Amino acid sequence: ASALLDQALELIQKGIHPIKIANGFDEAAKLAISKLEETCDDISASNDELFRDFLLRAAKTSL
Amino acid sequence: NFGSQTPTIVVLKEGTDASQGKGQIISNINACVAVQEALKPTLGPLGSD
Repeated sequence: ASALLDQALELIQKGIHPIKIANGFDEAAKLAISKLEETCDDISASNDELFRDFLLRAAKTSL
Repeated sequence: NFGSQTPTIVVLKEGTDASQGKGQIISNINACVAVQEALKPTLGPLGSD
């Protein structure tokens, strides 16, 4: 969030209206989510034996 | 006659403001314009908060 505000401060000094800055971030937010959604794959095809492995993978990251 | 002071009677209780003169009704106009100053930039979809 602060990174968006740091790049917005440079655009305000250039004379850009703040609403035009907010309108650009909303359109760019959906383009990033739709791009990452196509890259990921579905792991639900695996059985319960492999499904436990994916739970151990994301656990060690948050720990 | 009850004292050498003999105070002068004031029509209104102490603390009351004044009026008439020149610019009394103008004071009410500048009060609404100053409040309007804050609501002007909030008008329009590109307005601020």
